[PDB]
Amino acid sequence: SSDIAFLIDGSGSIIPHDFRRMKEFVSTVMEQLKKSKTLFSLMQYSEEFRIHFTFKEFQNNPNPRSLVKPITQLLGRTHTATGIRKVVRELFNITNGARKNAFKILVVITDGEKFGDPLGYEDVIPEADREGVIRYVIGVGDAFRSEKSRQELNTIASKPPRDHVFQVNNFEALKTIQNQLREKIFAIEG
Repeated sequence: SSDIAFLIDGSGSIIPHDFRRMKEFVSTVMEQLKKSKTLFSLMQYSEEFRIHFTFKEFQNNPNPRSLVKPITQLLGRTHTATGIRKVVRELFNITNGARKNAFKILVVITDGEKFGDPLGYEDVIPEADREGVIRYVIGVGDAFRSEKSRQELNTIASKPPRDHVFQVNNFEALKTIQNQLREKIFAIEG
């Protein structure tokens, strides 16, 4: 059994066109990953945080496209480290339908460097690792073309980064790593 949380950047750095494409990617990946005993959860982050659905909300309505299609973009800045904290503490929580024995998997989609966040990765990654949350990160756009900028993606992802970090040029190219992400997650869960 698998509890797979998505944490998606809803900052004003993402244009409406690209937000639709992110929503389509999450819809399709969740569809392709559906297995008996798989639950999904989705949080959107900027400088605010929105649980679109818990694992418990998913269990009672196990239809990803239905849950993702209606969401509105938050806009604002990019508090990625708080996003991860709230996923670990609020989405991977038995009160919200998370399961004791389950594979804990987090997919982070980010369009920008952390900015405005009262927390560093040092404040949140250690807790994530104690709770067994396996983290994949997708950095979209020019913000992660530098080798300096790509270190943030290595800080977020589970070790080794080689197996856990994806870089896509823009939201159009998001669909081009769909199958890779799925295969990495199937490699863990069967």
